[PDB]
Amino acid sequence: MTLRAAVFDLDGVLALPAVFGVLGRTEEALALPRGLLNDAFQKGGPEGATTRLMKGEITLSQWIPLMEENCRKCSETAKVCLPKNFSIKEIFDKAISARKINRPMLQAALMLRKKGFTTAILTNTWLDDRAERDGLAQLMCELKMHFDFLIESCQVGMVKPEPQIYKFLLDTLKASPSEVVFLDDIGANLKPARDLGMVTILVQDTDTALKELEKVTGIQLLNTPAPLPTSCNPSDMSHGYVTVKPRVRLHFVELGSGPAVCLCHGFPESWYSWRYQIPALAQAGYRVLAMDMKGYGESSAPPEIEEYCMEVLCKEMVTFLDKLGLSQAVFIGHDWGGMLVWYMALFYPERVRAVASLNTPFIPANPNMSPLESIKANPVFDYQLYFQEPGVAEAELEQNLSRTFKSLFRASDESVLSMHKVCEAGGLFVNSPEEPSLSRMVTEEEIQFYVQQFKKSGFRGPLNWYRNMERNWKWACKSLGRKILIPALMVTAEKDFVLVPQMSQHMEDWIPHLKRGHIEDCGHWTQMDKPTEVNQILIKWLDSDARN
Amino acid sequence: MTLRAAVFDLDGVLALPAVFGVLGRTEEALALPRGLLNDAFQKGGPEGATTRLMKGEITLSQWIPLMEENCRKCSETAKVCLPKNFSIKEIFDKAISARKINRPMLQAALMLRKKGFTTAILTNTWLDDRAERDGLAQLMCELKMHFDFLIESCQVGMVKPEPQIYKFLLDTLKASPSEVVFLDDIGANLKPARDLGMVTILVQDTDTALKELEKVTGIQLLNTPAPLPTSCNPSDMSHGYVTVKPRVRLHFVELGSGPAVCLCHGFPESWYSWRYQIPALAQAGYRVLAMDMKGYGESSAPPEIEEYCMEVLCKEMVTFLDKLGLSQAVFIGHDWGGMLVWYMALFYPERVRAVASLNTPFIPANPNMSPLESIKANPVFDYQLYFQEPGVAEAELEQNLSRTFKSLFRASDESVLSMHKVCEAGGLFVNSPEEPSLSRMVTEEEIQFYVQQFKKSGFRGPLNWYRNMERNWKWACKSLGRKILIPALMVTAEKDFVLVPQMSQHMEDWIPHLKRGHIEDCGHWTQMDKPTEVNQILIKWLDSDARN
Ligand SMILES: COc1cc(CC(=O)N2CCC(NC(=O)NCc3ccc(OC(F)(F)F)cc3)CC2)cc(OC)c1
Ligand SMILES: COc1cc(CC(=O)N2CCC(NC(=O)NCc3ccc(OC(F)(F)F)cc3)CC2)cc(OC)c1
Ligand SMILES: [Mg+2]
Ligand SMILES: [Mg+2]
Repeated sequence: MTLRAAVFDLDGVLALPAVFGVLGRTEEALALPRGLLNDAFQKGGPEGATTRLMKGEITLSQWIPLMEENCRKCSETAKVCLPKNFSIKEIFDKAISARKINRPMLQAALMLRKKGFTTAILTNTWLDDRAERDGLAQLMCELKMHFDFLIESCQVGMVKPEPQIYKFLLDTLKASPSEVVFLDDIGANLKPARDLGMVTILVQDTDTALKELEKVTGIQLLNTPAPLPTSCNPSDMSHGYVTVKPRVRLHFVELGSGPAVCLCHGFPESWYSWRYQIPALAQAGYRVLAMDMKGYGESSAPPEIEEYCMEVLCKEMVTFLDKLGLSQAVFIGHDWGGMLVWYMALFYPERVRAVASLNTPFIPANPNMSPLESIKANPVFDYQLYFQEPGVAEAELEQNLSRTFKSLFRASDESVLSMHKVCEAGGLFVNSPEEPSLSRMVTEEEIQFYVQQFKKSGFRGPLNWYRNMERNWKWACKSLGRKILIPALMVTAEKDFVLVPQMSQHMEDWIPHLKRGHIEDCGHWTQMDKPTEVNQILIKWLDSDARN
Repeated sequence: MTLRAAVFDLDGVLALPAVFGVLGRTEEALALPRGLLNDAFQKGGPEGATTRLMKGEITLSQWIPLMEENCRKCSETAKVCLPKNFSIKEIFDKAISARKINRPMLQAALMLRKKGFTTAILTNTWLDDRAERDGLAQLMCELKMHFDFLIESCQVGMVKPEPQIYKFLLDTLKASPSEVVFLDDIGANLKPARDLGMVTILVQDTDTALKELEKVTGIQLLNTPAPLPTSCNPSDMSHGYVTVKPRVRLHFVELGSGPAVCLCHGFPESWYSWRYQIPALAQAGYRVLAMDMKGYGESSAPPEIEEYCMEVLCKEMVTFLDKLGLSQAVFIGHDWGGMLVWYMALFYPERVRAVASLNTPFIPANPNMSPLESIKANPVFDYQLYFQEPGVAEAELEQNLSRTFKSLFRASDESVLSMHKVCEAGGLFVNSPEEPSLSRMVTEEEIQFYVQQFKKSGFRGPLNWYRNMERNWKWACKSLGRKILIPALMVTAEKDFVLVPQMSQHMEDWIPHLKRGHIEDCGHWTQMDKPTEVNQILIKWLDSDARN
C-alpha cells in the first residue's frame, strides 16, 4: 500500500525537452504539415521501423533510411513536398543534442532513494551508433549512476506500452504494482501500469508532477533545501595502486576522462575527503585521481621520518605520474596537500599543468629564521610542537579513533578544540568530550570510513609530515629565487582559524598571476564544509586555466 | 677496468638537433653576427643568467628577460641592431619543439642496459614553466623510462662542467671512474670526466660515436637487429581494481593519457599478453587499460559457468566503464577478447568509440544450426568439445603450468600441438613433450609470470568461456538484424591455423566500413609474435579512426 519504488521515464521526464517537442518545432520551422514527422516516426505501429529500433532489432543508423522512407511516404499521402534540405539524421542529431537533464526531476528521484525507495528509469530507446553517439552516452551515465535500475527497451527487446515490459519492470523491482509509482509524459504508457494497479503520474509540467508525487509518497520533493553534491561510495570506485619505489606504493581513486587532476588531501584525511569533488570534477570533463597521500589509508606508511619530507614526497608524486604515463597533471591540494602542490609547482613546473591550494597559502621559507622559531612565533601553530615528539601525539590520536575524527571534523560553529593551548594542556583532546556529538558535516558512516582507514597504519606516517621542519626549510630555501608562473589558484576559507585568509596576503609577490577564490562561513575542512562552493570555484578555474 | 656504466648527455646526443644547432641557424636566418646568440646565452659564465637557470635558481620564464638583456648588450657591443621581430621566447620555443629523440642513440643505451650496464642521462637543463612546457615533459618521460638515472643540473644545483657534478654522478652510479663511459657533444664537458679517468666519447655524429662505444664496450650497438618494442615490467605498472558487482572485481593495468583504449586478451592469457602494445599505445597518445578478463589473474573467477556467457561478460565491461566514469572506450580484443569486443560493438555501440579484433572474425550466429553442430563441422575446432566437460581440461592444463604455457606460446614454425585430434587423443598435450623447449617469442621469465597468474585461480574460469555455446548463440541471434557501423578494424594473421584469415572473408556483409590489417608469418599469439607490426597497424588505425 505504501509506495516503495519510483519509476521514471527518461524522455520528457528526466530529460528535457522531449524529442517530440523538438520535432514538433522542426515541423513548424520547416513549414511541414502538423504531425507529419510524428506520423512517419510511428508508421506501422508494432510492426513498423521505429518499434524494431526501440526493441533493438536494428540500430539508429539502420533506422534513419527507414524513417526517411516513412517521411517521403507521409508527405506523398499529404500531397506536400519535403524540403530540399530534408535530413532525418540532422533533425534527430539536433533533437538528441538539445536534451538536458531535468534537474528538479533527478533531484526528486534522488530524494526518494535517500528515503529508501528503489528507483528505476524505464525508457524506450535505441542502440545509438551515430558518430555523435558519445553525447547521449554521457547523458545516460550521468543519470544512470543515480538509479537502482536502468531498463532500456532496446536491451530487453520490449517497448512501452506493451504489458510485458511492466511485468519485467515489476520483477526487476521485486515489488508489487501498488507499491510502485510510475511517471511518464505519454498517457498511453501509463494505461498498462495503471491496469496492474501502480500509481501513475502523467508528467506534463515538472512541478505539477512533483506535487502529485509529493502527495502520494508523503515526502517533500519540491522546494527541498539544496542537496549536497554527489558523494563517493568507496566500494564503487576504481582503486589504483602504483609502486613508486621498493616498499612504497601509492593508492588512489580514479574517475572520469580528460586532463588529469590529482587531488592531495591534508592531515589527517584521505582520498575520501574529496568525495564531494570527485564526481563533480569527473562530470565537468576531468580525469580525477584522488590520492591516499604517503602514510595514509592504503598507501604505504614507512616508519622513518625522512620518508615524509617535502622533497621525498614531491619526487614520489613525480614518480607517480611517470609510472601512470602522465607528462602532467593539475595538482589540487588542501592543508598539507596544498603545501605539497605549491612545492610541486616550484620544483617540477613541467609536470604541473596548474596548481590550486585550498586554505594553505604559499609561504616562502625565511632564510634568516629557523622554522622552529617561526612556529614558536605564532600561538595558533603551538599544536605543531606537540606533534614533534615521536609517539606522544600518536598515542592520543590512536587511542579512540571515533573520538579523534568526531572531534576534528567539525564546522566553525561546532569546534571543541583550542589549537593554541595544546602543549601547555599536554594534549589535543585534553579539554574535549569523550563522546563528542556528530558534526552536521559528517555522517556516522563517513566517520567510520576514516576510522577504518587509520586502523591500517595509525598516525605515525601522517604525523611524520610535521617532523621534517628543518629538512623542508633547507630544501625550500633552494627555491627562493624562483617564481611560480604556471596557472595557480589560492582558495581561502573565512573561518579557518588555523590557516587564516590573511596568511595568503603576500602570495602575489611569488605568484604574480595568482587567481583567488574565497569561501565564507567555511572552516578548515573546506571540501566537506562547503562542497558546492568548492566545486564551483574549482570547476570554473579548471575550465579557464587548466583546459585547452 | 671493464666498463659497467654508460652516461649519456641529452641535448645533442639522445635528443637531436641540439639547441645550439637551431640557434646557430636562427642567427643566420635573422642575419645576426655569428655566435651572438651563443655569446648572450653564456654571458657572465659561472655567475651569469644561464648558469643560474641551469642550477635551478630561477625558472626558464624568469630567464628569458635576462637572456633578452644579454642579447641587447651583445648586439650593442657588436654595433648591430636586433630585428624588430626579435623574441627569445619564440626562438627557444622553436628550438625546444624541433628536438626529437635520437633513436639510434637511445637504442644503443637500451642495448647497453640489456647487457648489464647501469645507464644514466646527465644533462644541463632548466625548470620549464613555459605555457608549452608539456612538450619537453613528454620528451623526458619517454627517455627517462629507459635509463637507471636521470641527473638534471637544475634538480641537483650543479652544472656540467663543474667537477662536483661528475663526483655526484659517480656516487649515484655506485661505480668508479674507469668503469664508466660518458658521451657528450661538448668537449668542455668531457675534460673533467676524463680527468677522473672515465672513458669519454665526443659525440659529433651519432654513428662515429656509436662505433667508438662499440669498441670500448665490446658490444655491438650499430647495425644490431631490430629491437622488440618496449615491454612492461609488471611491478612498474599502475594496477587498477573495479568491483563490477558483488563477488566480481576486474583488474586492469593503466598507462597513458588520452582517449581510453581497453585491451581484452584471449585464452589462456592475461593483461601481460599486451605488454608490447601498452607502452607503444600510451606513447602514441592513448590511455591504455589492459585488463585481466573475468576469470583471469587478479580479476575475480567465480566458479559458475553462466558467469562467463558473452551477455554477462559484456554487461560487466559496461559496468567497468560506468564505474571508471568513461562514456566510451576503444575496444581492442584478441581471440576470445576479440569475440567480446565485437559483441560490445553489437550491443553497446554508444559505449564503443571503435572496435578492433586481432585474429577473431565476426561470425554471425547461424539461427538454423546449433553452435554445437557448427563446432563439430570443423575439425580444427575439435579441441573445443574437449573443453566442454567441467574439470577434464582443467586437470590437464593445471597439472604442469610451465609446460602448458611453453607448449601453447609458440611461433608457427615451432608448434608442438595438433588442435584437430584433441578429443580422439583424449588430451591437448597427449603427444607433446613433458619439458618443451622455450619458444623464441618468450623468455623463461615471461613464462613464469603467466605461471604465477594462473596459480591464483587456475583454468576453470577461463575454460568457462567455452561452456556457454547455447547461451551465447541465443543472445547473438537477437542481433542478426543489426550491422556494426562504428569504426572497426579486423586484423588477420597469416599462420594462425585455428583462426584462419579466410574465416573473416564475409565480415563486410555485417561491417560495411570494416578496415583490415594483415600480418604475414604470424601465428595465433599475434601480440608477442609480431608486436612491432601489431603496434603499427593499431596505432595507424587509432589515429585515423578513434581520435579527433
Ligand atoms: C609547517 O609550518 C608552517 C606552516 C604554515 C602554513 C601551512 O603550510 N600549513 C599547512 C600544514 C599544516 N596544517 C595543519 O597542521 N593542519 C591540520 C589541522 C588544521 C586545523 C585543525 O583544527 C580544526 F580541526 F580544524 F579545528 C586541526 C588540524 C600547518 C599549516 C606556515 C608557516 O609559517 C608561516 C609554518
Ligand atoms: C566458439 O565457437 C566458434 C568460434 C569461432 C571463431 C572464434 O570466435 N574464436 C575465438 C574464440 C576461440 N578461440 C580459442 O579457442 N583460442 C585458443 C587457442 C587458439 C589457438 C591455439 O593453438 C596454438 F597454440 F596457437 F597453436 C591454442 C588455443 C574459438 C575461435 C567461429 C565459430 O563458428 C564459425 C564458432
Ligand atoms: Mg517519454
Ligand atoms: Mg649536450
